[PDB]
Amino acid sequence: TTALVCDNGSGLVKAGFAGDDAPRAVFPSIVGRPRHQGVMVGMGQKDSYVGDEAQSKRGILTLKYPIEHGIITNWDDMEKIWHHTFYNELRVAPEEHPTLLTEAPLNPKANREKMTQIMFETFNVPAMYVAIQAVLSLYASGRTTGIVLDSGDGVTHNVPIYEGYALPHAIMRLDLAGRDLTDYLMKILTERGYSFVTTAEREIVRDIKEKLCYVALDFENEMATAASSSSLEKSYELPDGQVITIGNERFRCPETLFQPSFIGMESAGIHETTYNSIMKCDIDIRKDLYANNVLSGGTTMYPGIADRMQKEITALAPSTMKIKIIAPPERKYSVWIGGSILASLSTFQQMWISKQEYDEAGPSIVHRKCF
Amino acid sequence: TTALVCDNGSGLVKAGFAGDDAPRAVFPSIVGRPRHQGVMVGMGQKDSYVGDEAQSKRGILTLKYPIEHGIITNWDDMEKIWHHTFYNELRVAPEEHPTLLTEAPLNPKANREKMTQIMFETFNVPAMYVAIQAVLSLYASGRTTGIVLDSGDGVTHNVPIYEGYALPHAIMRLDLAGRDLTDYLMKILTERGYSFVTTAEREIVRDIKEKLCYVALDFENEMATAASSSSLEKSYELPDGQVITIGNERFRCPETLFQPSFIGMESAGIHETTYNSIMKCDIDIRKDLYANNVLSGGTTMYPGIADRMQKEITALAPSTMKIKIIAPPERKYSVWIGGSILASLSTFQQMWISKQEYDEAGPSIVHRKCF
Amino acid sequence: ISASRKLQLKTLMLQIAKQEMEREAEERRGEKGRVLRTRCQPLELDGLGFEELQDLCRQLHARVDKVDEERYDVEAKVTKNITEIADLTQKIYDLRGKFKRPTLRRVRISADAMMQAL
Amino acid sequence: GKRQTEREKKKKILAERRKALAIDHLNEDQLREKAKELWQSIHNLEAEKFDLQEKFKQQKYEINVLRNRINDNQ
Amino acid sequence: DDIYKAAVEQLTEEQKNEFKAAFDIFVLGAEDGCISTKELGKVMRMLGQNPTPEELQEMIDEVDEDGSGTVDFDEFLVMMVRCMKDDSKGKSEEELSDLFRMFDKNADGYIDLDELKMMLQATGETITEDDIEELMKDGDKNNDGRIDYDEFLEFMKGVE
Ligand SMILES: Nc1ncnc2c1ncn2[C@@H]1O[C@H](COP(=O)(O)OP(=O)(O)O)[C@@H](O)[C@H]1O
Ligand SMILES: Nc1ncnc2c1ncn2[C@@H]1O[C@H](COP(=O)(O)OP(=O)(O)O)[C@@H](O)[C@H]1O
Ligand SMILES: [Mg+2]
Ligand SMILES: [Mg+2]
Repeated sequence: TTALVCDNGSGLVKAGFAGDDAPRAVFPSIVGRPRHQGVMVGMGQKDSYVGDEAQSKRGILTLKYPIEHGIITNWDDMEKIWHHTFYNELRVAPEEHPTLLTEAPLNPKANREKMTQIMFETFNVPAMYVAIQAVLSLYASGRTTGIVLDSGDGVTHNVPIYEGYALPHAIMRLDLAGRDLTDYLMKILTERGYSFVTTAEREIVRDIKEKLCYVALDFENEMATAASSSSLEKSYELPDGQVITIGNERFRCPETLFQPSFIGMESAGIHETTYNSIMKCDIDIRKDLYANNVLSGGTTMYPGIADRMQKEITALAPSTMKIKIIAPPERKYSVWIGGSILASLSTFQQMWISKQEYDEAGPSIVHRKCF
Repeated sequence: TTALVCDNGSGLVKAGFAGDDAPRAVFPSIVGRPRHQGVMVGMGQKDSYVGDEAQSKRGILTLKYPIEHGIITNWDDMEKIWHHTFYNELRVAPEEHPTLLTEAPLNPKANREKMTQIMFETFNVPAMYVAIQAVLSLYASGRTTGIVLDSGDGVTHNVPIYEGYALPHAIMRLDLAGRDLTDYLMKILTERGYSFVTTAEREIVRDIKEKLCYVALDFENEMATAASSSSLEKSYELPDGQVITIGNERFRCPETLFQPSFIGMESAGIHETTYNSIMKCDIDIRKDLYANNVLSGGTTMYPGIADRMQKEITALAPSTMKIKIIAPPERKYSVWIGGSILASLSTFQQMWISKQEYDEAGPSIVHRKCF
Repeated sequence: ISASRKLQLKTLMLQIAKQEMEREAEERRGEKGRVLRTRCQPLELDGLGFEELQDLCRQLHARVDKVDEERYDVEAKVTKNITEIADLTQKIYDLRGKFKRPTLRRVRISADAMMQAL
Repeated sequence: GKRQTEREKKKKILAERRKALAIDHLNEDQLREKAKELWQSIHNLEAEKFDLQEKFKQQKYEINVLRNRINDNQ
Repeated sequence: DDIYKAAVEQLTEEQKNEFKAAFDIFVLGAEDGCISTKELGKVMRMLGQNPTPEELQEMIDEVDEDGSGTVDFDEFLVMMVRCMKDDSKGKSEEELSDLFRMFDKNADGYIDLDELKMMLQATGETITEDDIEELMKDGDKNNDGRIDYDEFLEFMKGVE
């Protein structure tokens, strides 16, 4: 039979059968209970709208993501999300399909063990396998080397790989991602008068960020230009009218990636954690990693980031090496495409964690040889 | 049929069919298992890369030479190296070809006996013969007398020969060679800030030594000059950029040959062990040995050694004798060229150790008349 | 340099190549047919005691077994060449699959067409 | 690669292929028929083995072109 | 080559529906008499999905190469093959390997230039600017004159 390549993510759940080009169903991972009282009788009001249904009734819900930073903080809601994904968005019972979840690097063990225990006890799948979210993104590019920066919505991690041999001592995981950029944008919008507070209006700020923000090639020059002319002010129409005008908030929101001091984080930007991740590698594979830097994940879709990052790394790196940044147009679904490719391989067909194996060793089987 | 003139050496395996000018395949003798974990599936990752393949993937391997000082310390790896040499670099099955290995003087017997046992049992050659590495280097020069200093990469030995009669009581074998010079260079580079530690970076230090180091004609004058001017500082580009500048480390690394007290060895330099080897000979053949001093081996390729050695010996020797140092441009492959010449001789064709002879007397046949 | 001329030239030469491939195949067919014909060693089957018959067929059996043994050894040798070919194929597919490894997949099914149902 | 084992497999096949024939368990003409059967079977075996040598030659082609490519990559 | 087999396999289910529907939608007649003998472009327009242009160009040129200028039932099948993916898709790479093996039946370690010389001589195609240029360019893909296996390997591939 065919395998189910699910990809929990944090912000958008992407799923679909193995062997295709794009995920079959992509929908936000939010579960929102209603918060008001409700007076109409017999309206058929449910107790929790999940997935894309709660992005249409969000006016009277309190949306809450079940995955904070890679890790899962609310297991009941995550179980509900998985149940919805299997039964309503794909309509395939899990009793007859292997599953291939994905997990960020350096995550707590208990999260992974609980994930496999749920998949084997509640949904009762035949066999499931958990894979690191960066190796798949490297599969999708058709490479076999390279250092991949997978800046998702929950957590940004940077896994270097050479000739198929991952370097476990050079993984640099940073917890700044799309959600913190949304919060920072929502916080700097208040400097013009627009106040978004409700958890429903966070979605509106996210839409503003997606449609308007861009990464500046040079930050100081853009700050000077936006403060003199008015060629940058782009307007946007809220879900009820009252258009708003975003000035130099456009390139200040995604600039937080390269200067995490804006949101008070100490660490260095995504332009310098990649160079540090390279320098921890051996001295003889640094040229190949320099030449095959891969971008993935949703948050790396800002217009103009593949040039800013290349300029920064070229500034840091030695002058002789060639710096090349691979930015495929299908960046958002790169991890899932790689997952489909991996699940479609014949050599991989014996790596699944078969159910009888789980029955013999318990949920701690995932840390064992079947990784 | 044709004979296979293999030459194990220590650092570079040189092989080729008898009767040519240069070895057919020359490649480092290193076997390196991978050391990291490896995450890509189906990449076709082998368990041990040998020969010149492991000098390209050395970034994720742990290279380890199977021959320490002439002697062989790891028989499985040496067998692997031989198998590679026969099947992939020459592509001739050994079942149909005699072999002519080479061995340093004064080596342990068990090494030679195990070598012949392997060649007769595993590879199953028709007949093999083991020859001393210095007599061949004397063949290649077209002489019949002379004292040859064969400073390889493992061990430096100095065999005097007159009129074809070797003098077994005058062989002076010293264990300082190219590898110790590489280690000493790697140890003195730390005085400028460059630290090479990994077994892969030993190859980079070896390349630095080959391309930059030279032997000073007079040591104190060079030490004084390099400490005042800056006309010696030559720069070199690492495999990733960050050029380095070598100062008076240039002629201090190969100076260890003439003053083995630098690396803590007690013995006298290669300039004085040759004179001692001559003085042990009879009083009537010392003039001929003085006039026909032969250099061979890789490590004698330093620019300016054929003058320093001549100056030193002229200082030691009596003033009347003429001191001449034969330094052919084909020094590195001198032993193998001599091996080809010896294997191509008709008079030598009945000295091979035929397999039936080995079956009758066991591996101890090599010490017998068939030397 | 015209694209049309290049297309004509490659088409004609590729068809010439295909025809020569078929010619090579049929020439090999004739080679093998003649080879089997000349392999046959006819025997004087008549006028022999039936014990001689059994003995002769046993000699045929021995030669047959030895022939199949030679074929076995050469099959093993070509099998080892096959393994080496697999290794070299792995080498080239490594060097190029670093960029084109997942090219094996199933695409273009339902997302591209079924779009307005939702 | 451990020729005792491979030769052992060969001997197992041959002794297996040692389809030894009995005395009063075959007819004289039937014995002729079996002889021709072996004749033709081995003829087909020879054709297959000749094609095998051809494909082995093609394998050597690929070996040389592949290693030459490898050298060009250096 | 694969052209006639692709025409034969056009007798199928998806392409049958495609051809029938295309005729019913935008092959009807009742025009002003302009003679849409070149309705090939009209069908390309009305397809709603244009395939790779090589199908279109080979159909435009090779069909009615005698100047028939007319599309028959069989030519309807040809156009519909041009619509769907009835292509041979680069033929068999096994055929490419076998061809290159026949080329190096001399075993030059690669298809020698004189292989191409004799093959063009057999094909008899006039030595144009494209001729010799293609051969040298493929052999000197390194631009160093050394013909290697992958050079002609990629040169011959992608074609049917
Ligand atoms: N076109 C876009 N431009 C800018 N940001 C985007 C765009 N699309 C998505 N994002 C950001 O990326 C996030 C989605 O990232 P995604 O890759 O789905 O995370 P995950 O790894 O959990 O799947 C969204 O929250 C959004 O903030
Ligand atoms: N051009 C060169 N200049 C200086 N040193 C060299 C040069 N070539 C080789 N060497 C040294 O000689 C060694 C090779 O010696 P070689 O003669 O191959 O040893 P063996 O006797 O084992 O074959 C290398 O390790 C290197 O350190
Ligand atoms: Mg992700
Ligand atoms: Mg030597």
